[PDB]
Amino acid sequence: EIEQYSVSATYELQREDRALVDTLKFVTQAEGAKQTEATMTFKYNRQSMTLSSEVQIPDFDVDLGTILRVNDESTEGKTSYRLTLDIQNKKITEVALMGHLSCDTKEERKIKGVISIPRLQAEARSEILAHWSPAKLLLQMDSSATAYGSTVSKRVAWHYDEEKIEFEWNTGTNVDTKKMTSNFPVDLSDYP
Amino acid sequence: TLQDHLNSLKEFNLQNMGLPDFHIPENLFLKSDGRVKYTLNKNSLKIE
Amino acid sequence: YQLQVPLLGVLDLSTNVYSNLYNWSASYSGGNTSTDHFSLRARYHMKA
Repeated sequence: EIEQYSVSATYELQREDRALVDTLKFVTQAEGAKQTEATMTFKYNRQSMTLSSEVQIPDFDVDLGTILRVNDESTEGKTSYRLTLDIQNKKITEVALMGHLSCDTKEERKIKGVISIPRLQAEARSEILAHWSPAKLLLQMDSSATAYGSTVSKRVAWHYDEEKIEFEWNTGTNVDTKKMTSNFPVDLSDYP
Repeated sequence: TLQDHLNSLKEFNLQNMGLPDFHIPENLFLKSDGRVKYTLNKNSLKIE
Repeated sequence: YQLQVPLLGVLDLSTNVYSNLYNWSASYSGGNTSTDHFSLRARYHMKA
């Protein structure tokens, strides 16, 4: 059923419409009626500066797919970017990471970090804004997260004015017993 | 509710790990609300 | 000689803590109400 075994590291410059992908494939397989293809492929989009890593081993149900997306929104008047990371077991994103950078060198400076986990109800939010102005700089802080019936919020705002100087800070960390109980399973499949 | 838990325990046949009965308040809130504000208006006192 | 003295603004401060079975508030205000008219009213109030 097999004529030979070959292990090969084949590089290929693949086309994605506009983009060109420096694709390197690492495959270990049997050759013949029986195929033992265990492939570890890794692809980079040099036109979208995006890296993708792929592995397939059906014997152990491995179809993992990892993508690191970097999208350039940067210009002379605005340094901006958008970062995306898809943690896909069986090509299903069970952990996702996103970032949005929009910094106007003139006044606006936006930073936003997001963490989301669908199956575990784990979400974290880290968002920052800094509106510059020669007269004054305005600061805003936003950091919050939610997981298993727990709410975490941190709100700190400061602002200067000639008439007055104003500062505040509110700390929020609340937990609901029933909501946490429902969110966190206190039951197991075979335990009953 | 522990009485019902015990009744279930009589057959040694529970359904959950531990006792999901909660004595503590359903809502557990811990917060801090602090602020600093000062009126440094540009007005001034003239002195000789 | 003529000198210009910036006012000593009014200082506002309050921290209010809220936890299960115990809610606590603090509030004090300081600073001259009118630097050039010499009016002070600084007051506090601590409540548990």
